Amino acid sequence: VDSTASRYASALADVADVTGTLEATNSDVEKLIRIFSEEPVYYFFANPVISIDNKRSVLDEIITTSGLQPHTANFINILIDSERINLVKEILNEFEDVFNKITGTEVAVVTSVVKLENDHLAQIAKGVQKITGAKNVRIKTVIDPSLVAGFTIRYGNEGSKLVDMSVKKQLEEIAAQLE
Amino acid sequence: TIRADEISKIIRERIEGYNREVKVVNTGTVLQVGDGIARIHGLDEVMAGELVEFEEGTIGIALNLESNNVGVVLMGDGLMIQEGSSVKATGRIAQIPVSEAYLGRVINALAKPIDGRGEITASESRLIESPAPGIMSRRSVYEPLQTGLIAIDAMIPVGRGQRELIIGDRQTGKTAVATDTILNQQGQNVICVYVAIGQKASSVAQVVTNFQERGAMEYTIVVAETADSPATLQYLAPYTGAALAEYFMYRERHTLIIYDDLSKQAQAYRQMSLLLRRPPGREAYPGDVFYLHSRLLERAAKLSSLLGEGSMTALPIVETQAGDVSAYIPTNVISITDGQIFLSADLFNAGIRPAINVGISVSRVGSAAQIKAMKKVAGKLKLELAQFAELEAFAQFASDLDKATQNQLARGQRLRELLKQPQSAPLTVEEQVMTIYTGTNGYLDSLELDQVRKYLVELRTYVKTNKPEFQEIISSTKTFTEEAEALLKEAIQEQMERFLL
Amino acid sequence: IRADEISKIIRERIEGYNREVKVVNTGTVLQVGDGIARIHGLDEVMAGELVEFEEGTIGIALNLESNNVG
Amino acid sequence: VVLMGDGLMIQEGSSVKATGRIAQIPVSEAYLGRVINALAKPIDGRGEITASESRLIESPAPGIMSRRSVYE
Amino acid sequence: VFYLHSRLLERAAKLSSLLGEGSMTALPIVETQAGDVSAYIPTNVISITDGQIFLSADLFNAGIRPAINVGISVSRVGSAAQIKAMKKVAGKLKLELAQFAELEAFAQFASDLDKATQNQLARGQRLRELLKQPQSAPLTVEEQV
Amino acid sequence: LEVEAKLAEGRKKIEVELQEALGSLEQQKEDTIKSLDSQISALSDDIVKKVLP
Amino acid sequence: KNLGRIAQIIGPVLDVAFPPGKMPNIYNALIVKGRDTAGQPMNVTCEVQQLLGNNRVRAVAMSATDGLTRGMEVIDTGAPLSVPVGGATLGRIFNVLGEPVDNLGPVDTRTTSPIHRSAPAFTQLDTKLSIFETGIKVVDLLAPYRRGGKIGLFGGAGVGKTVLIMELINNIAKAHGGVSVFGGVGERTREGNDLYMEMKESGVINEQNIAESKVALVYGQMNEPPGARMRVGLTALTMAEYFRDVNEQDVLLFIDNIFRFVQAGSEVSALLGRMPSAVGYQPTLSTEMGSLQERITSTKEGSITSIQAVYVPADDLTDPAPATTFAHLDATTVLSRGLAAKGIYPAVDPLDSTSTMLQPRIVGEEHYEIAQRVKETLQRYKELQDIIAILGLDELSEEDRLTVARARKIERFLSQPFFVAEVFTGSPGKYVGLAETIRGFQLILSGELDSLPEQAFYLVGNIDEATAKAMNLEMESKL
Amino acid sequence: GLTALTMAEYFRDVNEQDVLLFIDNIFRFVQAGSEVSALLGRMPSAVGYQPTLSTEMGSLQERITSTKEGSITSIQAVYVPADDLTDPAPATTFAHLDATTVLSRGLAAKGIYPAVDPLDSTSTMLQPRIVGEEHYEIAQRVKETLQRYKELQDIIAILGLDELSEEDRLTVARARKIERFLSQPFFVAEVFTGSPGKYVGLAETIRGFQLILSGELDSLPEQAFYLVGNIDEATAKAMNLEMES
Amino acid sequence: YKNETIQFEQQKAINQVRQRVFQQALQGALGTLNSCLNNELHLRTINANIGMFGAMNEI
Ligand SMILES: Nc1ncnc2c1ncn2[C@@H]1O[C@H](COP(=O)(O)OP(=O)(O)OP(=O)(O)O)[C@@H](O)[C@H]1O
Ligand SMILES: [Mg+2]
Repeated sequence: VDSTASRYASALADVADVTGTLEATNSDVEKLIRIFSEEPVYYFFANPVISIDNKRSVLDEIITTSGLQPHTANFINILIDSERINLVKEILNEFEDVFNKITGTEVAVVTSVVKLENDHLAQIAKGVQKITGAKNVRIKTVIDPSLVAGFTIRYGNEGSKLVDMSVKKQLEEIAAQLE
Repeated sequence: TIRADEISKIIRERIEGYNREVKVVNTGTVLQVGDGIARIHGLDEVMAGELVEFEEGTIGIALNLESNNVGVVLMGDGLMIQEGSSVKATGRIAQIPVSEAYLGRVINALAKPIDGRGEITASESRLIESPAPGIMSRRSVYEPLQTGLIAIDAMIPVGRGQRELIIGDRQTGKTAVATDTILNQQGQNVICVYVAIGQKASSVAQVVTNFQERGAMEYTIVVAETADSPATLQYLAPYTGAALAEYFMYRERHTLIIYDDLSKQAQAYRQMSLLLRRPPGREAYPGDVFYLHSRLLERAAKLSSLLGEGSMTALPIVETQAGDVSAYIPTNVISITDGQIFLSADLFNAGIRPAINVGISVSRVGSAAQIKAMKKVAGKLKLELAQFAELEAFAQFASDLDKATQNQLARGQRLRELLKQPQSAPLTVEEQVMTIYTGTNGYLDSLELDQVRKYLVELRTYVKTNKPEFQEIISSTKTFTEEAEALLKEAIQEQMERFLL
Repeated sequence: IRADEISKIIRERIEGYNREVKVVNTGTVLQVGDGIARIHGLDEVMAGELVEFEEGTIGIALNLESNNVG
Repeated sequence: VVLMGDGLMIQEGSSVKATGRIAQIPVSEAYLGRVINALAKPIDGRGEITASESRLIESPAPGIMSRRSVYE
Repeated sequence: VFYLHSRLLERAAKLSSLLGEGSMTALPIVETQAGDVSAYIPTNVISITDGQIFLSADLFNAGIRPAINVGISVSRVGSAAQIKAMKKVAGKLKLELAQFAELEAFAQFASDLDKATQNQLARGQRLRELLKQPQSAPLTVEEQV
Repeated sequence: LEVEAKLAEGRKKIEVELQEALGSLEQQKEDTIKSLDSQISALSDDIVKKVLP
Repeated sequence: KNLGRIAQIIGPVLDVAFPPGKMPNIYNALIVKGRDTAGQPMNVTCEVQQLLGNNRVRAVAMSATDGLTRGMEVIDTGAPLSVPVGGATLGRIFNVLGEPVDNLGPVDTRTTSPIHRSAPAFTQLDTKLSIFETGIKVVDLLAPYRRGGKIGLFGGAGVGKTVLIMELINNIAKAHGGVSVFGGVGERTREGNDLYMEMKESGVINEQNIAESKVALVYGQMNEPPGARMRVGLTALTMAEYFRDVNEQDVLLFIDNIFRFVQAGSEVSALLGRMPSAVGYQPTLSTEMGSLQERITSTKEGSITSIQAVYVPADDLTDPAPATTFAHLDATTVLSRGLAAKGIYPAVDPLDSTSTMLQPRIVGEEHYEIAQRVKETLQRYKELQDIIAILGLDELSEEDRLTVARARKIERFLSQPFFVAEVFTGSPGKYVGLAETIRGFQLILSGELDSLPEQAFYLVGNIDEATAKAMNLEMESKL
Repeated sequence: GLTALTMAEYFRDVNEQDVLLFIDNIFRFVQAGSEVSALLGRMPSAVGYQPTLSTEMGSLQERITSTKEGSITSIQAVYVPADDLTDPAPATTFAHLDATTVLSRGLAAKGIYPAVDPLDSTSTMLQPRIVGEEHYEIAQRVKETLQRYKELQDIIAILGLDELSEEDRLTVARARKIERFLSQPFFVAEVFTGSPGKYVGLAETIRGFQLILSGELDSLPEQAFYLVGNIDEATAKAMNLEMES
Repeated sequence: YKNETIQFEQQKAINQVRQRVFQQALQGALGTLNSCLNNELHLRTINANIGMFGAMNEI
């Protein structure tokens, strides 16, 4: 994807990569996402009517308490100057996808009714890695009542590529007979 | 019809021998569904043109593989496709399942039966958009494709592998002419396919009913989209009809394809492309409108002997508004199609059905198409009508007609009567040869204009019944032999004497 | 969604945000297609000034947009 | 917001306050002979009209059942 | 635009006896460009409005003042609107005028025609003269009768 | 006429034969649906042993 | 159970934002809990026309959006517009929504059917081409109607379109068992009032004991917003296809006027922002028309038959609106101004009326011959009118003394007394069979009735009535 | 088009030859360019045509010119959509060509083949220092007759022939004969009509036209001129119509 | 043609029975799975599924 929100996030990651603050910058970006969740805080930055000069002063105070990275404080200042603070939320979310690309980590998300031990995951995370082509795999877990007793892992560029077996066997059987 | 006692064996069979193979499958999330076109986030390994299947069972063709999402041509109404629901990448790329079991079934744009007669079994898939035969893999059109209408098979002859346009105003007999051609292919091994784009559902049903009644649904597939059904299916329905035709083309069968109209495909593509906010051209039809039909009609070809000499004869049908053939669509299809058949509405309102405007109709492959009996017999005919266009001109101006002009003008009216035919009563090649011959020689000159059509019907019936040697000559030798010519005359003398009393 | 957000440019911007600067001397090519370039920079050009490309081409700066130069 | 006047004086960032009412005009018998503008304020230079009822500008038309065939 | 005009035009019509039999006669005036009655605003306002009174400048220079092109003009309400006295008189007039519009081509050739045809042309021309009026000289109903 | 009318009556007779046959088949199908219940029960158990590993 | 908030109001077009899970699909109605001028709640019904993504739909209001506020609650009703159908609907003027606008209170109906419905399937259609017998001598002879087919009235006002419409409404109820449904698409309120009071005088709508009436009227007014004028074509269609599917009747659906429906759609498309198609019409014009015309069809149960008025813009039959409409039409009925001047009722022009259905394989050989002859005889008389003035009736040849006389008798025979006009004229109407029509024009064209006067054929129903009328005239004259 | 052009250009440049470059149809080349332009996102300048229409057309056309080393003689058919020569694709092409041959549809409805509208077709070489004074003084005098006849048609369409003056009638008779003489059977078109085509040398053509204009052939009927090669053929054909009886 | 009607009929009915029957079996299977060993058999199937996936990946 290449949209304005994605474009900005990619720049932010590239500067971190150059300066070797990828771990350090990522923590700050995660820290920002908590900040901009709040309807009141986001609204203040986003709306055109509040004066830009006031926004910087408030932003500076926020940065100090937060203790953000020197570029990360710039990056928000750049967004504010160039009017794209209305799409901060899209930009922050976009950065996580870019950050995995730079490392070579890949997310997978694996779904069960029942919580599973690391050993099963270790096989899956190794399994997604070879199948992925990954340098590294980072695993995301979710709990679902609806399937049966299996699970489905999703991976790829997006969460596009899903390979599952739990409910799906039942569905396949239902289809199979009608043939 | 005893089902229930074997179901306990049948149900077990379905479970039996089931692999349950697990493979990675691409999936995506629906961002929005609008204007017949869905956008899907996800699917980082779809191919352009691949079928992506939604949760609802709707099938979509992936066409805009953008950098972050995929645009999908929703084949069908997107009315149940709810935003956020998942899609699945099939891996198959725009395919119609195709087999012999299609024949005699009415079908949807997506090739799922709509006649309510159960499933249709296909081993093999032909792509929906697949390359036309090249410049080497064709050969020249030389077989006839006998429509059974006299005005076509004598004067605008349609060969096998030819694209031949049927153009005219609404309600001028276009469907009937196309339908008549399909009816007349009973003997021959031709696998006529009838695509109904955008037409009335009731109208399509009558055509289908007519085929079953006349027994021509043993060799026809009827790909019917209808006026109700969404622009995307109408846009895509010919490609489905064409795909079915090819399965028989490259298997050395011969094929007829009837796209009824290609006018209503062009408006369903204009609806699709304007909803996508693509810049319109002339008459608001996009620039892709020529490449839309030309992909469709270039697939119709007489194949070479290295590929088995299959063929696909295309009769596309175009409606014109007030006989304007300078319109953007009919001028696009005339420049594709090898020659056209003008059905003028002036003749149709005057009771001249089939309303073939003969002056205005060309076949590019005119006479390599005809059989030898036809080329000889219809050589006379083609000229007499040429005389008679000019003798009907200034007929009331000179107005005291000498018998040089008058007998050629009385001959002409009778010649026009031969061209007349009743709907869905196609004639055999021998009958056409026999009928053309009788008219040209002046045999029918004595008869009253209202007596000509009742005579000829008797003479044909006389000849099938009393003189079957005439059919054996024209069907075997395929040449208007001297023995054959004499053999007809005796029936004409015998028949003429009988008719008088 | 718009030109001048090529993510060289944004990063150059982040690095120099606490700054003042005038890029008026030279301007960087963002896009070239079919007779027209979109130039980043050149805050000192005037509407109609000949601008010369690196290969050696003389172009005319018609649109002086706020992000880039047509 | 479509201005019922020239907007030259309006300064960006200046606040605007919604009135709460929707496009009424004062209406009376005392209009007979007055050249008034679109807001029903007299422009003939003769002074204020005596009005006591207000009419909406966008009033719904009479229904099907409330009318009569034209006969006059 | 259709909605905007229709909303305004629909408001005025004749009320029933329970609402007092008030009325509201709207006479909109639309100016067509170069006699294009098929432009976007006059196609809208014609289908809203009941009748139409077409004014043509080719009659206005010809001297027929007011330039009502009565052949084209149509009234949906029709003879419901006219008074009883008017209906009797007008009915004869419409027919005579209709005959004269059929025979405008014969007016150059009135000499070479029989009396019935000639009288119709002769009467029709006088009938056209009744219609003419100077500006702001409105005739009372008795004067029209 | 007479042959034609006879043919029409024959067509009606064929329809009666065909109408009756379909009804008989429907009744037979209903009985089957009622019949072979064990297949149903055991048939149900059927998938179960093979559906999963 | 889904609640949304209006995101924006731009003219008649609303945008409603829903929570991310619960979400309406297209053509579902939305109800907008709004307030009135005085402050009481009044609710505007909408209909989702687009899904804009980011959990946001674009709905088109069926009522006025003056007074709607961003953020007001919108209750998704989970279905398209449910309209009351059934016995209760007869004799009631209805809105787009199914609300009664006639002042007789609530339709006490427990049955409602959505208006967006698929067409009857290809299996379910009926193939058998049946002539619809209206009981009018001109229509049954010269421009016959399909049962389950579409008809175009090319008439203005003053030609007795409304009386003709009413005769059809009345005749179907009597000859057959069916009903009729009038759908006034974007109809002027004045002519919505005049038609509704003409039905009460003519007894088509029974005011004293209602739901013994024969019509369900559906009126979309001109001052309704442009999304409300499209869907009155479908509200009338849905109410008419209850009587097909459930009561199994032979229905008449009258859409007045079919142009207007096309225009309204064009306006909503423009409001919605779609790029306009050739000649400014919506790009979906071929489909929105076909989504309506394909529900008007004859299934195995019953049949609805639409007699829908057609306006031809700029007198151009190749305009997209007329062109699109014409493909669907099967018979056209031209109501002539010139016949109302002569006084023939109904003023159906016999030469300009056409039909797809007047083919010998469809109507039989005997019917076709007579119809063709009548047109020819009628046609010759029209040509001869200029000649007769010049040469007089004596100077014509002996064949053309006759085809002038026969044509005059035929013209008079085509005119007939109507049931609806009994109030106005006093002479009793006559429902005339299709066989009695055909047998009647044989006796005029075969010349066996040459001796009768011309005013024995005028305003009589059956052929026998003309002879009976002729004899009575002779007796009166003798007296 | 470029690929074909490149090959043709190489022959002229390296084999130093004279090249014919037939193209069917250059309108399609513009139309393909137009289709791709929409995908590219360029705003559409007129109708649906790509903004760089003149340039795309110009780039292809400019390369075709003959040089001192060789020569390209390109005969290229150009489609004209909806018979509209004011369409952007056809209109842009006119500037490039040295001689246009505008075929008409009204002449193909009558059946005059080739249906070359003789008034709309123009060439640069029709100049007296290029074609000589004899060819030039006829080709004007042919076009002066047809042009006069064209003006007459509005009047004749309503009244018909009889009204015309004797000068006008004489030109009309001559114009009609002249139109028919232009029609020619083709070697390629033997498969349609069956009549064998005729190669008409330039000298024969000039001579034939002089006779028609002169009037020595005023007594002959008009269909004696239709679809013959020489003027000698018309005379021979003329006798048969008269002889046959 | 009437006989062909019966031929089709014998097929539709057959298919319906097959399906309905299958459907039930499906119901029963679902029920049993809902009762089959949660962490034991559930885990086993998960592993199997995983194994299958792995195999697919290798191919
Ligand atoms: N050769 C014929 N003889 C007699 N009737 C005919 C003949 N051909 C067509 N008809 C009838 O004429 C009517 C119009 O014919 P048809 O539907 O074939 O025309 P069309 O061009 O398909 O028009 P549409 O655009 O409505 O499909 C039909 O009722 C048809 O059955
Ligand atoms: Mg058709």
